Amino acid sequence: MIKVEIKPSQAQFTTRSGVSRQGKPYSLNEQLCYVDLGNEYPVLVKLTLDEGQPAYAPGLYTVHLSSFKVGQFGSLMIDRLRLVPA
Amino acid sequence: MIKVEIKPSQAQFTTRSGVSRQGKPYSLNEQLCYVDLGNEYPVLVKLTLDEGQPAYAPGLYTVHLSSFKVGQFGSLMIDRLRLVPA
Repeated sequence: MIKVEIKPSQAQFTTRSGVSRQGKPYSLNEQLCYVDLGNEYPVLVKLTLDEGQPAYAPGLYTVHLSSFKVGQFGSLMIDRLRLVPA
Repeated sequence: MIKVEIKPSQAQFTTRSGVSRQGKPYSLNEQLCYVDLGNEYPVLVKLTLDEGQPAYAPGLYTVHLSSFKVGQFGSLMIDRLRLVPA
């Protein structure tokens, strides 16, 4: 299990916006977190939230299986990092 | 934890080869496996092995932390799926 932490300073999201190729509006909500990759300190990672989801509250989390998909070359990839409480 | 299984029929690797942009030879060893992504059946996934590593033997495995890296846009990505015995 991957340990992910939302620090107190990371409790909000920001929103970026634009227009798709054929005219549709979009909005993306982004939140920061720390992921422990086994180095001397955790590293900073950007999360893009799913539609209608609030920012994750401060605390400890692990990664949900729905984060993964098989990519177009047949290898496993991360689609979007989706979290669940630890 | 991600459940990965090497079936008896997947106990070997194949090798692809070529030459890099500035003349260096390379060889890549590839092995297949099944990864349970929570659908009705596990899905087929291609693994690229690291230099000097044998094919994983048949059995159950989970994913090592070294599989992950922060990508050039700041989000988490899979570098290469690296496995450890379950």
